[PDB]
Amino acid sequence: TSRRDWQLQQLGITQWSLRRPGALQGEIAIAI
Amino acid sequence: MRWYPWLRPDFEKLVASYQAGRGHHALLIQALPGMGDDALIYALSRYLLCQQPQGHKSCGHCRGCQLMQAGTHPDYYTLAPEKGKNTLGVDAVREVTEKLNEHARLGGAKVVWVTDAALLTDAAANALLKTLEEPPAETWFFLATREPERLLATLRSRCRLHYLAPPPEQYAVTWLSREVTMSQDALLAALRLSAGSPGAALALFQGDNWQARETLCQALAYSVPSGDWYSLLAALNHEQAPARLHWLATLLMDALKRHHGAAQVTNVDVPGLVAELANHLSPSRLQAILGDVCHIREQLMSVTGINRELLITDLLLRIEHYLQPGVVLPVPHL
Amino acid sequence: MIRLYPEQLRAQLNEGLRAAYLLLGNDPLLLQESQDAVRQVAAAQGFEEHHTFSIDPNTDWNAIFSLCQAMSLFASRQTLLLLLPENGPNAAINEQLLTLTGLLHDDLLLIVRGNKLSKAQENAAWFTALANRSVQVTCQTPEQAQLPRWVAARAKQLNLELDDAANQVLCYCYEGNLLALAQALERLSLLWPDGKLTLPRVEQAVNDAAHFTPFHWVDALLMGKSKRALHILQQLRLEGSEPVILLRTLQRELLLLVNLKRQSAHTPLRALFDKHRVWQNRRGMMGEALNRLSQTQLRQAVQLLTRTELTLKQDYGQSVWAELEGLSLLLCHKPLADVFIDG
Amino acid sequence: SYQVLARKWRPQTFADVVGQEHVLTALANGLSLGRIHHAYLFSGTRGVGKTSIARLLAKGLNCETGITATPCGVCDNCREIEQGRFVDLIEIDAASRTKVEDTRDLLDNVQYAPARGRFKVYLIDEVHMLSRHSFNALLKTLEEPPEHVKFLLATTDPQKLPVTILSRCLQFHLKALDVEQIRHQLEHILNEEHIAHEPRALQLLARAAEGSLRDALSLTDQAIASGDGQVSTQAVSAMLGTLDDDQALSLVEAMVEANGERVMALINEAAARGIEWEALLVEMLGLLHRIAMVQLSPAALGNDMAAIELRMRELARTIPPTDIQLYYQTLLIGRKELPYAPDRRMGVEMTLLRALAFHPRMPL
Amino acid sequence: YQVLARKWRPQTFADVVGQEHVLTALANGLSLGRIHHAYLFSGTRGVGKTSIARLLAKGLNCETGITATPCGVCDNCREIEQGRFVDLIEIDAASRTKVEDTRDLLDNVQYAPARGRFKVYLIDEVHMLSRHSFNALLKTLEEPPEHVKFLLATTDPQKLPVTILSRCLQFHLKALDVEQIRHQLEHILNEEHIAHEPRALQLLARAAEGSLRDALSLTDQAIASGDGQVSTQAVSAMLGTLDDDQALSLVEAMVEANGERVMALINEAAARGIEWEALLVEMLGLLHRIAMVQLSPAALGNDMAAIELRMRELARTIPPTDIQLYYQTLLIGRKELPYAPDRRMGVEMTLLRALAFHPRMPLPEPE
Amino acid sequence: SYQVLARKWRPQTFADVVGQEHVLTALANGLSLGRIHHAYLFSGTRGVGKTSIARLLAKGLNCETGITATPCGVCDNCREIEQGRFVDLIEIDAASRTKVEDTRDLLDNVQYAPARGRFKVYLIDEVHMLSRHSFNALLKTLEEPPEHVKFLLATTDPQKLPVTILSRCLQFHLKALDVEQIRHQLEHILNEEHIAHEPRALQLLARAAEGSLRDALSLTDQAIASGDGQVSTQAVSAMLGTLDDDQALSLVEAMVEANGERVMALINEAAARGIEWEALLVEMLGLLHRIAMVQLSPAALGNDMAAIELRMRELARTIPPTDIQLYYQTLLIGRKELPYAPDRRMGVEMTLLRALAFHP
Ligand SMILES: Nc1ncnc2c1ncn2[C@@H]1O[C@H](COP(=O)(O)OP(=O)(O)O)[C@@H](O)[C@H]1O
Ligand SMILES: Nc1ncnc2c1ncn2[C@@H]1O[C@H](COP(=O)(O)OP(=O)(O)O)[C@@H](O)[C@H]1O
Ligand SMILES: Nc1ncnc2c1ncn2[C@@H]1O[C@H](COP(=O)(O)OP(=O)(O)O)[C@@H](O)[C@H]1O
Ligand code: ALF
Ligand code: ALF
Ligand code: ALF
Ligand SMILES: [Mg+2]
Ligand SMILES: [Mg+2]
Ligand SMILES: [Mg+2]
Ligand SMILES: [Zn+2]
Ligand SMILES: [Zn+2]
Ligand SMILES: [Zn+2]
Ligand SMILES: [Zn+2]
Repeated sequence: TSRRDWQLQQLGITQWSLRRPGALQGEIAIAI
Repeated sequence: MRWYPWLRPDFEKLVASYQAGRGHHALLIQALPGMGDDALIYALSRYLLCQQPQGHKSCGHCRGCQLMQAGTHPDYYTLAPEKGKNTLGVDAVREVTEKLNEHARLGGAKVVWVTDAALLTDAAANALLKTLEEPPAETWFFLATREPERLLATLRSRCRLHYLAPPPEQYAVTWLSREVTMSQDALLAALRLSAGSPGAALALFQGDNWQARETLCQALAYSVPSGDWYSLLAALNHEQAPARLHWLATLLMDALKRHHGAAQVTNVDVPGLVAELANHLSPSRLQAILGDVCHIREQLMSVTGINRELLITDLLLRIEHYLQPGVVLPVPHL
Repeated sequence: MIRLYPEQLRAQLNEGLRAAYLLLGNDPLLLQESQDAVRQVAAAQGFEEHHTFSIDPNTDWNAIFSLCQAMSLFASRQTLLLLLPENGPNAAINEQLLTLTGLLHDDLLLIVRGNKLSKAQENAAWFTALANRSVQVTCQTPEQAQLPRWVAARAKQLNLELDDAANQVLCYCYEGNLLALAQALERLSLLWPDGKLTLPRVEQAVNDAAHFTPFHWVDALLMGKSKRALHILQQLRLEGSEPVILLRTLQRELLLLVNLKRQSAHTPLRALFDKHRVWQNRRGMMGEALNRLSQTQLRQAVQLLTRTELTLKQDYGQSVWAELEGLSLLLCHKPLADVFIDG
Repeated sequence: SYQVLARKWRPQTFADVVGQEHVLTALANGLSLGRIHHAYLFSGTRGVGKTSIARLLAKGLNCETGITATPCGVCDNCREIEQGRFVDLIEIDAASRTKVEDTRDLLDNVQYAPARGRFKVYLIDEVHMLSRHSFNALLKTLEEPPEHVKFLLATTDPQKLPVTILSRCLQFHLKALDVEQIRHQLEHILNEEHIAHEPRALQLLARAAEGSLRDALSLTDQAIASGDGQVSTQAVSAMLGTLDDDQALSLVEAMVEANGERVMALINEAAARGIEWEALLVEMLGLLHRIAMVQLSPAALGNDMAAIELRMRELARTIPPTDIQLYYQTLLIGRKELPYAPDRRMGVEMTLLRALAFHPRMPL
Repeated sequence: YQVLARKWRPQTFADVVGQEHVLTALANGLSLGRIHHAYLFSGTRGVGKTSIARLLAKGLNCETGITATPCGVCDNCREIEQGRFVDLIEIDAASRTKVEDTRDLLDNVQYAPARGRFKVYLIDEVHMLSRHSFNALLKTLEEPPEHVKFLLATTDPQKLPVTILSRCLQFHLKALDVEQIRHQLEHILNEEHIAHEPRALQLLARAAEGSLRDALSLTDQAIASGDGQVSTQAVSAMLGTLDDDQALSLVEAMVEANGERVMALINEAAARGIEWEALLVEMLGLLHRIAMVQLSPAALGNDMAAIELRMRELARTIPPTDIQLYYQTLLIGRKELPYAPDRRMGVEMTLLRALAFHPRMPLPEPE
Repeated sequence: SYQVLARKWRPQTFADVVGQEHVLTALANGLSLGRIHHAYLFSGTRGVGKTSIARLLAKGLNCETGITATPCGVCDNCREIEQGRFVDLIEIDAASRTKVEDTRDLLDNVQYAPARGRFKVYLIDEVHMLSRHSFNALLKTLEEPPEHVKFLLATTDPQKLPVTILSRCLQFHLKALDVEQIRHQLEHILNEEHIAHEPRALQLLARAAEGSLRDALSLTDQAIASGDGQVSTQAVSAMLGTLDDDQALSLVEAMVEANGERVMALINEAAARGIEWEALLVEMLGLLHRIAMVQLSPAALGNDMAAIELRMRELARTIPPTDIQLYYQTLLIGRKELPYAPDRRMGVEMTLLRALAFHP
């Protein structure tokens, strides 16, 4: 796995990724 | 209640303050088990309750000395858990507090001794605070504990701390060899297993705990190659489970240190077992097993009414599962 | 001492009347019927005076002793009834009963009610003193296997016709509660004078009032009946049983199963059963359990049981019943995706 | 004044009782055939008609015409029993009188013959509150009862009584009144009272009653007060929304369908009243666990959740198991992290947002 | 002199703030004449259960008649205001929880009222009664005498038996919103002739949650601190709340991934001596508010209007994943704060950790 | 007979207290303006002066001269309150009077008028230990007390009190005392007691106090007892087990280099010398924080540390910040779990062994 992901796992920080982006109602502008 | 030689200096300090009147009304002694803190507290109590002190020692013939010898001194109070119980309740603390208000029968000092402050419940610890902060005149409190950090912060802040340092390793080894006959390696291993505190090693040797340790070592030696860790249940399921779990954790730590490369190991009398453990297990699995063993020992010592057999069986099955390839290992976290 | 069942009590009473009668069991209906029969026979013999007392720590034994010692001007032939505690007699109760048995008279008829006595309770001075002049009637509730025959016989003696479906419904709804079942039969007879009890008729006037014990739940888990296990667990929760008792009862059998599964790799099952002192009747069900659960299982179950115990003990949580339901489904062959096992 | 609906509409005849046929028919047959037991016990939920049926039976026993299941209602005995002034009917509130000394005097009256009735009826209600000595005295009285006395017992906790007491009385268990019968009774009462109403309001009130007629009547009185002498759908819906306290299931349903606006509205409604956020999270976790168990086996859901059975069944049938597991894990993490959140409400909102839109990344 | 909470207890139905549905229902019931005999009031602390109960008692026992608008001037109204009315029996259930007291009370319910037309029992904290006490009230509560009324108030309704609940009409009071609390505070301060500022009142209203008693207590504390005045600076000092501008600037600096600005802000805060745990809490709150705004445009409240536009900018630029990462990092930092060598050291280390794992511009990798 | 410094130096006037300026100003303004509440609650950490301020307020309320924020300290009421034998000041120890019966008995006597003073003050200490029934019984009377009674509450865990109780009283939060304030107070006390001292000893004692003045006084008393009646830098350092030499720097360097043998040898030497493990962990955490700080900006390095600059800069340049964060997290975890390990040395060894694994 990626080094940064392993380090975050060791630090105990969980990473969240979008699953249903249609739920959000606004100009998120995630894509650039 | 043996009087060990290394208690000579510390006593000569503490009593000196009581001779000058510069004595704190709440003294907390930090010492490992088997260090003889109880003997020191008893000597201080005998000195305080003597009606005709001479030098730094009680006369031994006054009425106070006779009552202390008989063990029926009205002004001496002891707070210890009941015979069948394991914790000290709040009712005893309240009764002692209410009894302390009235004057002493013999018109002298009043001494209260808490056998172990770590066994106090939260309610008892909170109830003791007001009495401990502003005790009545000519009242002295003595408390003993292993880890002051486990005590309540408010209770801790009201006491004067005194720490007993274990003697040097060579002196302890010589004293143990004088007391009991055994090989040098066995004495050194027993001393190191007890965090360097003499008397605890003597307690291990005088009893049958050494045979139990040998049985556990043989069982682990059989289990490590085959991989059947369940068989250790019979060697661990006992009323003294925490000590055997500590021994197993020490063996695992020694194996891990040997893998990393070190000159000192706690278990110096069993090189073969630690060598086999290092050879047959990887560092990550050793760390995971050590963490699990420590956590289970803490749970057994802390939780009240927990079932020993179920916890040990679950631990052994979990270790066996961890030994399988491709299994995610635990990671420490807050 | 004679040993009898409720059906033979009337025959024994017709044969003759003894000095003391012991009624031990867990079925209120049978105990009440035996007591009523004995008291009716005694009244026929000329016992028109009856006294009842409850055995407990706060008991006035002086009144009982005075009753035994004192005579009667005209109302002789006294009858005394004792109700033992649920736990059972203790040393103080043992010596009190010994003293009472010492002061026994031909005109005093003694009856005792209570739960079944153990070997320690059986081996008592008072119990042995009555051995030569006592008859013990055993009143145990029949199991589900023998229940339908009992229901059919009881309906027959009341001049009623029960269909098979009606009998099954009655057994299911009133399992372990014979008093409720008898009252239900009486109410059905009242409702329908013709006595024709069909399935739709009985289904209207029946409610769920079953009674169970943790051993029934463990047996259901061993057999693998999810519906029965869930129903028993719900009934136990409604009653108000202590979860710790269920946890221990399940733990014993689960650890036994784990050990047997581990050591059965290179050993026949019969030898293991003999070595572990498994009762002959149970050896059947245990066998099929070992043919339904793998080594991968019986470890997740142990982990879940340990987690539930820790939550109950240190966390004082209230979700113990949900974890019990999850474990019950796990023991039966179900997916149990393990997100709820925390594995 | 207008009196209270619950008090005004006491069933004064066997025909006025709603449902409970399996009990009324048996009692009528027993009275007609003369098969009368010594002791009767009535059990059931609150507001199902135990006391009403007991009073009707007592009236029927001591009617001037005779022992009949259809009391005339016009003779002096019937009027006195209805007004509560009948000498031979002794009603005992066991809850108020529990000590043995109080019960002894009442039970010692069985040694006197009836004054103006065939039977001397004792109606003991809330009998489960008696003490052990009172139970012993009652058992001793019941062992040898005079032929001219009857005992009627009513309680909601029959398991509290000793088995000895239970084995000497015939027990009747009353059932819930069901939605349709409650609605019909409410419609009849409102028509008799000349109160305007609509079918939807009656259906909502009956559904909210939950098997109790007294609850239905109390809700009807409250709705009439809120509606200013009229029962309307909007007024009843608003009143029920005010008393609504099932935000957990609504939040679960809104979250499962990815409707953020509904989730925010439900959070605001929950915050309007005083609620514990951790309790709400625990309730949501329990609901998710129950849904998962129901998916594993249909028998998991019992009779304890009869009120919300349909919604739980629909959720179990529709939602895939994987989504349920994901939501359960997300809520577990949220509960774990709640103490360190800036605020309890903020923590709950963040966890609900994560469940709605985000998915955690697991190691390896 | 007199405490504001005790001085400003409502004495007429017009003085009650909010609770429109309950007041409307009570007024309709009184006007129509359909009066029950058992009322239960539920809600959170300091919402006006006791006040509404006393107003209902005044309406029932007023000399003019049974009306929804008590005069407030006759002898009965004044005595009820002073708590010296004979026919209003107020029971403190929290103190008298024993069944003996309940039996003594029930033994004297059939006697007629001394002067009023009704005898009103107001039982407070009824959730503390024992099980026997609860079961002893069932029959009397179900069928009381004609001239007896029961009023019950509690904050924990679910502890009552269902049998008790089925016998009474239930009214659930709802927590008050910020606008109503602020308006009430403005009115009270204007009547008291005390200077005030809008921002101080807004802060007090937001800090009081939905309880008016808490708002009045905070107002008294602020008046004491401000020496006869309610000023925004005094209230801010009392509540220990830092300016939102500084927290937003710190968040923006963290997002931009410029360590120098973050260190300068930390030094500036240390010069004043800003509480560090409060700083972390404020940053977490700002991040949560940004996430909520991303979820729904209307999530943002009015109190943040002064910075609203700025917030929106972040909602238009920062991906949700970055917001979640920052929130989680700050939450972990707060979790580990107590065990750090120093609070300042812990906060600095947390910010350095956040900068190191910046999604876009991490700190330079060593050669 | 002999009284410790903590008991002897209890403040007896509003001007004798250290810090807590906001609370004192609020109380003085309230007393001067005549706006006196009937329910005061004091919250804060341990040994910050909650009981002292409560007693001062009680003394000010019942002073013979009048309701003033500056009690005379010479009238009969002030002297009796100072001696703790004033009839109208009833002090309750809630830690031993948790029973609801005691609370009911206390409340039954509120109708009686005060004996001598103009107010009857109740000072409930450790109020967080009362049972739920006690709080519920209090609620009603606490809401509307008679005109001649006051309630003063002091607690260290306000979270445990129900919200209903908190809503009825004015709350005052006491901040933890700063290091400078504690040092100044200790210096003043020692000067008044005529005891020799050194600035560094006072600095170390204040740092070890951790915001509690009672703890500072206890440590000072221990140092005086163990230092032949004199406070000296060496005595305090020995008592607290100060690291002094750069053992922590060498240990962290060995850990970073992933040389297990060196780390174990250093740990064995430290154990033989008998140092405090908590101090070692704290020093290592401080060094890691400083190294992380230097990476962001070279000028961040302190001038007082101008003896190991080369090694610190080498570590900062050679180690990425992520590894520094990992090591900091590992040391924090080790510090958290240290008291729960079988031995302190065993816990330290476990932490170091876990940290040694973070190297490719
Ligand atoms: N089966 C029923 N038919 C008609 N009304 C009923 C019925 N059950 C309850 N009620 C109504 O509910 C009110 C209270 O019932 P109650 O006698 O208290 O029953 P319980 O004793 O089970 O609580 C009565 O005034 C009655 O009008
Ligand atoms: N709706 C309201 N309108 C006006 N004042 C209120 C209201 N609710 C609470 N208060 C204020 O709060 C104080 C305490 O209210 P209280 O009677 O204790 O309510 P509860 O019984 O719900 O705690 C009162 O003195 C009153 O000034
Ligand atoms: N603000 C302060 N000013 C001066 N001394 C203080 C202060 N706070 C605490 N102390 C000292 O600490 C000792 C104990 O304080 P105490 O009244 O117990 O506070 P708390 O009630 O918060 O524990 C006192 O004898 C006093 O000498
Ligand atoms: F009177 Al009921 F259930 F409330 F019988
Ligand atoms: F008096 Al309250 F909630 F505090 F009703
Ligand atoms: F910490 Al304290 F009284 F000793 F509040
Ligand atoms: Mg009833
Ligand atoms: Mg109130
Ligand atoms: Mg204090
Ligand atoms: Zn002597
Ligand atoms: Zn008639
Ligand atoms: Zn008026
Ligand atoms: Zn003075």
